[PDB]
Amino acid sequence: KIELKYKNGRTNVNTDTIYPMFTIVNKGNQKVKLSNIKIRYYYTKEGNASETFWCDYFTKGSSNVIGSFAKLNNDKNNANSYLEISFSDAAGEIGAGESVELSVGFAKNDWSQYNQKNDYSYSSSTTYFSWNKVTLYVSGKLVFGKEP
Repeated sequence: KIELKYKNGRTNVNTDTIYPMFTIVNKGNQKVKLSNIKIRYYYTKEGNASETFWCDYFTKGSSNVIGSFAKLNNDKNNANSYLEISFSDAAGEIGAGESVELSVGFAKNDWSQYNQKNDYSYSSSTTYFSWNKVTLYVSGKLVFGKEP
C-alpha cells in the first residue's frame, strides 16, 4: 500500500522549468524496493528538443534517482508527454511505515511560454497532498492515481 503526495516547488505557470516534489509513503506492512517503484508527471510539450532532468533532493541520495522522458502518442490537449522517475538498486527499500521525500526539476527546452495550467499534472499546491493526477507504479502495475 504505497501512496504518493505532491507539491509544487515553484508555481509560476509560463516557465520552461517545472519543479515537481513528491513524498512516497509506505502505508503497508511490507517493505518495497525502490527500484520497483516508478512515478509519472504528465505535461504538454511543443517542440522536439530533449528535456533536461535533475534531482535536487532525495532521502536515499540524489544520484540514485533516474529521470526519463516519454510520449503519450494520444493527441490530447491536457498532456502529450511525461516524466517517468525511477530508482537504482542502491536506493534500497522503503520500510513498512517509512517514507522518502524527492524534489526534482526538469526543463522542457521549449521556451514557448505555454500555460502550464493546461497540464494534467499541474497543481499550484505548496503543501504536499494526495494528488491523483500524478501516478505511481509498483513492479510496473498502477497502484496510485489516475492515468490521463
